[PDB]
Amino acid sequence: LWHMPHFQKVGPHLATFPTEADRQRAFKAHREEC
Amino acid sequence: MREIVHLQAGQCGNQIGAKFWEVISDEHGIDPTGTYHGDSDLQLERINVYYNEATGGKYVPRAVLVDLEPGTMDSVRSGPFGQIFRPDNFVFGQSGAGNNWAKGHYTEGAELVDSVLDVVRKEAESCDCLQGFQLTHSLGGGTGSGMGTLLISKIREEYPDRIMNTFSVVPSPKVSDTVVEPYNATLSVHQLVENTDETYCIDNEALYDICFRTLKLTTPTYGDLNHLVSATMSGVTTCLRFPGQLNADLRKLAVNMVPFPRLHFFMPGFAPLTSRGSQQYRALTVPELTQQMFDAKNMMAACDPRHGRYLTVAAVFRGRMSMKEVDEQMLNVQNKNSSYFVEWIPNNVKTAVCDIPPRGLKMSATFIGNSTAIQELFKRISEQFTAMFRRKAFLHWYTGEGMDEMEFTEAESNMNDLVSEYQQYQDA
Amino acid sequence: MREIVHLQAGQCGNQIGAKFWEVISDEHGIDPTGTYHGDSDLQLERINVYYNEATGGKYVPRAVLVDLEPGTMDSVRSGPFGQIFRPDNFVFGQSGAGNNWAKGHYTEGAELVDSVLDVVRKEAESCDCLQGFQLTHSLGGGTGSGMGTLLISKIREEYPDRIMNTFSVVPSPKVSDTVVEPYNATLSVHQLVENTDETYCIDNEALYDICFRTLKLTTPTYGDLNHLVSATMSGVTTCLRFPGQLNADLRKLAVNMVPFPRLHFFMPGFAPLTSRGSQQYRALTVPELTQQMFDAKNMMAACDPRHGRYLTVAAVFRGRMSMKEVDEQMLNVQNKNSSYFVEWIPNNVKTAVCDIPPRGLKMSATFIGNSTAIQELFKRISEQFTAMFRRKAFLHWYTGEGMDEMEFTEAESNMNDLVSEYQQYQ
Amino acid sequence: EFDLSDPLALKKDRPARQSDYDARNTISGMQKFMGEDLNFHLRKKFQEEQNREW
Amino acid sequence: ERAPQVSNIRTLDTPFRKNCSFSTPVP
Amino acid sequence: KNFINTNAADVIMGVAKKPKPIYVDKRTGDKHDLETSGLVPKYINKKDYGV
Amino acid sequence: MRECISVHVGQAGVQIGNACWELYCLEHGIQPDGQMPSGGDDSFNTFFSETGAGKHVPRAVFVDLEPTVIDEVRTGTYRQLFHPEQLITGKEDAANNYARGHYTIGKELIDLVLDRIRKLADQCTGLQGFLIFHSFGGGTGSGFTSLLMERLSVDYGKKSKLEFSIYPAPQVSTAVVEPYNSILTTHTTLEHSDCAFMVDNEAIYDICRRNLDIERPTYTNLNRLIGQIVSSITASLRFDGALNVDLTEFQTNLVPYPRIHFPLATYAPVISAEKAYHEQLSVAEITNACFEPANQMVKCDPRHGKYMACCLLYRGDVVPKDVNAAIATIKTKRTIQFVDWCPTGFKVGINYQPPTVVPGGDLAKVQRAVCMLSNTTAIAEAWARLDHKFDLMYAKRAFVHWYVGEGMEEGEFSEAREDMAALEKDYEEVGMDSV
Ligand SMILES: Nc1nc2c(ncn2[C@@H]2O[C@H](COP(=O)(O)OP(=O)(O)OP(=O)(O)O)[C@@H](O)[C@H]2O)c(=O)[nH]1
Ligand SMILES: Nc1nc2c(ncn2[C@@H]2O[C@H](COP(=O)(O)OP(=O)(O)O)[C@@H](O)[C@H]2O)c(=O)[nH]1
Ligand SMILES: Nc1nc2c(ncn2[C@@H]2O[C@H](COP(=O)(O)OP(=O)(O)O)[C@@H](O)[C@H]2O)c(=O)[nH]1
Ligand SMILES: [Mg+2]
Ligand SMILES: [Mg+2]
Repeated sequence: LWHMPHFQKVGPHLATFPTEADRQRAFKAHREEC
Repeated sequence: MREIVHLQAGQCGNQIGAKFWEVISDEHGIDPTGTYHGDSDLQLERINVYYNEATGGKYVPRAVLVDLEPGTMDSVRSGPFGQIFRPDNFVFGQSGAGNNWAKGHYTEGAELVDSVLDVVRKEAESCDCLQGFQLTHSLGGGTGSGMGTLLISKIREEYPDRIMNTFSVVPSPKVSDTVVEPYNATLSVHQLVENTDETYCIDNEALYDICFRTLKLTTPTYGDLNHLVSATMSGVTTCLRFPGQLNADLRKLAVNMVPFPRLHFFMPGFAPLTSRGSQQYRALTVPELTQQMFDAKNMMAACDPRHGRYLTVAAVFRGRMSMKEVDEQMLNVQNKNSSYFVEWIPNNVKTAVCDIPPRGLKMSATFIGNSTAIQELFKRISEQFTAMFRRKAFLHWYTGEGMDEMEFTEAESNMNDLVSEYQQYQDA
Repeated sequence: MREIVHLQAGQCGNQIGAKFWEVISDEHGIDPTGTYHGDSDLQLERINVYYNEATGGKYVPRAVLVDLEPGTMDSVRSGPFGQIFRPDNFVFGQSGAGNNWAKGHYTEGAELVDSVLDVVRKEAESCDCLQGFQLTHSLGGGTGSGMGTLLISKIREEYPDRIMNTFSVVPSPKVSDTVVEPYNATLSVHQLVENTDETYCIDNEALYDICFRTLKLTTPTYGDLNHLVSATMSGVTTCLRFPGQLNADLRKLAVNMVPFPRLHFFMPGFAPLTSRGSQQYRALTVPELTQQMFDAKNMMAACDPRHGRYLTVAAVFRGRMSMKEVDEQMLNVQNKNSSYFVEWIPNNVKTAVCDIPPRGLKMSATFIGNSTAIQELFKRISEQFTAMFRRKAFLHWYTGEGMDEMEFTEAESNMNDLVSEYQQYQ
Repeated sequence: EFDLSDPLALKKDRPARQSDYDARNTISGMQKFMGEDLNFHLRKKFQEEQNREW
Repeated sequence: ERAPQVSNIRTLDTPFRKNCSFSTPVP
Repeated sequence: KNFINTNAADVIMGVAKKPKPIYVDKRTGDKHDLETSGLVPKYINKKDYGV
Repeated sequence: MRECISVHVGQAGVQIGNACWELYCLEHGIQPDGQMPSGGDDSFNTFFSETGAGKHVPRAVFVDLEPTVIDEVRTGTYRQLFHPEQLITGKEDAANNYARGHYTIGKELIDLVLDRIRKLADQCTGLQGFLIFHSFGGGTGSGFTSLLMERLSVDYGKKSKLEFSIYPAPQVSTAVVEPYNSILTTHTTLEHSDCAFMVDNEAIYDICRRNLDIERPTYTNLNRLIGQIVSSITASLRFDGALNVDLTEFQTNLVPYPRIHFPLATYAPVISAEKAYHEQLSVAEITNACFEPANQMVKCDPRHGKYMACCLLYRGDVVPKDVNAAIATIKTKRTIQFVDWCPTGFKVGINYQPPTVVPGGDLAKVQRAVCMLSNTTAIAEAWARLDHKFDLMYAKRAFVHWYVGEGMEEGEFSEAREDMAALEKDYEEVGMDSV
């Protein structure tokens, strides 16, 4: 689908993970099976 | 409380409106003398949108009759529904326009515009909440195109917030009956563009092709053409008048028809329309209703919509029907046929349903389509006009009445700009 | 459910399907005004296959009706069942091609193909799941052979996955009524090999041979010939409309029984055709129907079953019976006669049944069979075409319509491979 | 049920013109038209006769 | 034949005669 | 002339029409001008007030 | 006590409100003239009231800008039930504009609606919360329901405010400018709403086509199914039940994070009269139909996302042991994925009173019923498709002159999409397992 290049750099509003180290680890680990 | 003031100018405008008030009076149950004599309360509940009230239970229409030649004034009241209109609303000139846009706009319409506007302010300011205006005319004659565009300018400067509609019979492409109708059409687009919210372009040979191929008439006349046009006018404002499951009034369809304030030229269409010999072979259902609805044969504009892309489509339905099958197959016509719909609008089609069908049918619907392919209606008048301006064919009938060649040069420029409007939005 | 579109082309196609819509409406139960007056409930459940629905109880035929001249469709509208056809399906031109393949395919077919494809699209999208198209036309003509081949090209390109059927009337050598009939036939076949799935070759000699030597009828008319054609045209597709112990649809009857994509030229046949003087002396059982259906007399093409090996055979039976009698008769005709079939297809028998027979008959069947012996139907019609093109016989009636001799040249190049492709299985 | 009248074979109903000269089509309905001359022949043979003694 | 359904029908011999009983302003 | 950008420039480089303050008081709806009616302070902030 | 105030805004809210308030009358015996043919039962006070003379008047307000949707109610079979002042109409509609529903025409009736809600709230001895029925696609169904809630947040603050919203269906839609309204009414409702129960027409269409033996369903069939849900939600506090569930507990057990409050509602015992004769409706068998993707009343596959919270509401002669054994089998089932940070997932509620049919409707006599309200990650792709609708119309600035030209700055569109584009990563972040 198409969501323009302008609406790609927009940031989130929620920080549910406790730190930022596990934030990158959770996103990197779940791209392995997808 | 949501009423509209009806306007009509020109011989074509008066005859179309006269047949229009016959269709409305039938559906609401109004006899020629003007007393409600129908069979249901849901014909009188919203009688105030078109008809006023006179003592004795009499319902007077809000239409004002305009012409420059008094010959059609006698013809309107001597018709089968001519006593319905108020005699004060019959405002008219004494000398004809003679198929001249200059006389309708500058010479003869100047003294008459101040007289008709008083009657228009008469019937518009007695409204608690006016919904808008609706003017029907033609773009081939003199008082239809000349004064029909002058009246548009005066109402919009007076009522800018209110909506304005135009049921314009733009001139026929191949068959013709006036040698200066390219001049009148070219000079009447620019006024239509800047000061009108809905414009429905109606072609005479499109109506003739409907009368021939769909209806199989032996001998069609102007009464049959005004019969088919009156189906749209009653069909467009069906939600203002009767209840519906999911209704859509005059202004709400305008919002999701025009993406930009200049591309407001639509093609009308009436779906349940069948010849006498094929009546018993046709079952009145919605899937066959929507297949004639999108057919180019049924279109009342003589421009093929397959040549361009549908910018916005809408179709308001009338009758007791089920919403699911309307929603799924009006999706289907977008899905099985996705090439003539613009890609930059995901859903191009608006749906609306009224519970009460027209008197004479179990179920009915009409068609409003904003397609790109109406640019081929306009640029062919442009090549039919640029053959006349370069040689100054009939120019002395216009420049001798208070005009100049600059007004023709600009009116060609705004018309060529609108043909440039649709081409870029088709290519985008 | 499984709706199929009827199409007609030529005066021959108009006469045949008018008789076909007479026997189907007799079968499902339909008066000349299109109202059900049947004696069962199984006659209306699959009426969607051939009929649409209208208000009042009307069932208009699911057919589009086109010819290039309006004279023959005046008779169709004035026939016994001419009031059920919708008048919008009647498509006619002003001047006919007149037994000219070039005029039908290029000159007058061009401004009429847009009208038919509009009607065809309008009536095909009404189907929930369109099972396919099927056409009846003649191959010796200008409308059926010229424009009907053009119609097949467009509706195949637009509708890829649906199956295409046709009932082509191949022009006959001994009895003939058109001088330019080899031109209209050899220009039609090499289009019709690559745009159709089932092509039933019905010939007038075989229809005549049935009328004398089987029906014992003294003076046949075109009604008596189209009745035999309409019998097999309903019998091919009878499992599509009626229940049975072993069903077989049109795609079922096609994908099973054509071995290669060019071996799709067919041999119809209707078994229980009895003489009026011999009707009461003839029993109606499984064995009597089997022996007579495979006989060379009851063939519906002007080529015997003999000049080649049976590629595949299909029999679509009808009536209330037991399958082992069908199986033992197919077993007893394979064991006793095993020399007329291909040895590279061991189980060469196809069976198909319906519990509902035709009206007035206890038992019936329809024979369908691919054989090499249809190559002579093309060799003999090309050996007289190549004897006619070699002196440039009637070329100015074709070359002046916008075609050249290279289109003729590729016709013989398809009349020396299609016959050749039949001949490697000998 | 409440609504019904869409399913279960209620399609067997009125074609909206049983015959000519019915009192229900009127003018708001778009089935009757002024342009169809049902007496086009009868007006013609009146006019065929009218030109003769003229 | 369709003359009643054109100006006001008063002339019996030819119903397609003009009838400006209207227009013709009161002054 | 490119009109894709021109129509977008009219929308982007534009201002919204400020609606007139108007108030209802009925279930059937009625548009009464709020400013002229005596429900909003209009003449209490005049230069002649108090003096 | 336990009073509840219902607000029906837009044509959709009134048409659903017609089917909601007919069902509430049949659950209590209140006749259309507002008289109960009987201090006896007082279960009506959560919806109805008293005047001393035996008249029951609903605790509802009906607001619309188009008069010809409420004028049926004023001249229908329930013309004596509703208070005339509780039925509110304007002059002109919102014309499928959020700007008209919020800034120009919605600002008209907002002071009169707030006044009427105050008179309704002054009669409430114990107020559970506000129920608001609208459609994201409508003009006043998106604009006026947005302006109302900002005013309710100013006036009533943290009072529970629950919504029944008609989502635009992902493939079937009515209006063209509808995606513009959906983004605008979602942006200004996120901080003001407490919870938003969501349902669209296409998924009910398939359920009405398949599960019920009705071909070509109407909006009237849709509104009864929605009315059965709202009845099943509230009847825990209307009727005696084993596990009482209140309106305040829905926001706690279905909204984990402040900016995600969009669960999905479904009603699984929806079967026809011919089809109810063959199958048995046990507690374990009907609760598996709450989790089938084809039986979801929102057109989105829950297998595409992960369940965040579920709220099971059982209605009828359900046994709590069979409720318990049924949830245990669903937890052992692997094709349903729950997030790691919600090991519980399930809130169950049991009401003793069977659902009573509308006489002549489509629903069969079920002895027991279950209504599921589940917040799923699978609604993220619905926003992703809804982003594909608004944005594909916004790159050319199409249909904005109707919005920017009337009371609304263009920068509103340049802030209302970016904020809900943050929901895409909010639904991503809650859908990642912590390592
Ligand atoms: N499920 C369901 N949805 C409905 C029903 N009626 C309308 N809708 C939905 O509501 C949407 C339109 O909003 P409406 O509430 O009908 O119109 P509105 O809120 O009055 O908006 P405006 O008239 O423009 O001011 C449609 O797209 C439908 O999907 C209904 O009876 N049942
Ligand atoms: N559809 C329709 N078109 C009409 C009718 N009467 C006139 N016209 C069209 O109007 C054009 C001429 O209008 P005209 O008589 O000059 O209008 P005028 O300005 O009042 O004189 C012609 O090209 C006709 O096609 C009618 O009754 N129906
Ligand atoms: N079997 C059969 N053949 C027919 C019938 N009518 C015509 N024919 C054949 O059709 C051929 C002529 O076809 P033609 O007149 O060109 O039809 P067209 O192709 O549709 O124009 C003749 O050679 C006939 O043998 C019929 O009723 N039955
Ligand atoms: Mg099978
Ligand atoms: Mg509305």
